[PDB]
Amino acid sequence: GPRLSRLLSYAGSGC
Amino acid sequence: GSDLKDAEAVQKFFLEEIQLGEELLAQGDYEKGVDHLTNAIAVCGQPQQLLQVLQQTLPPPVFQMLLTKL
Repeated sequence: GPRLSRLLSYAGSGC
Repeated sequence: GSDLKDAEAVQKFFLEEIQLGEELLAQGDYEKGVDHLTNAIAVCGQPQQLLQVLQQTLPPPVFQMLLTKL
């Protein structure tokens, strides 16, 4: 952490 | 600082739960699969966009059960 895939997925979620 | 750590932990959990859940749905375990997706939704501050995405990717009766769980 941080990892790109977590950052991207979270940004993609709109959460 | 601690704000970064807070956000890191949430982002890890979020993706891990969605990926566990996705795998359980592939294995035909919809029950446990949806349980993990609802853990990801729980930590989601503003989940409406997430719910619209799930509604596009899930059979409607499953989306419907997911809603009943929250």
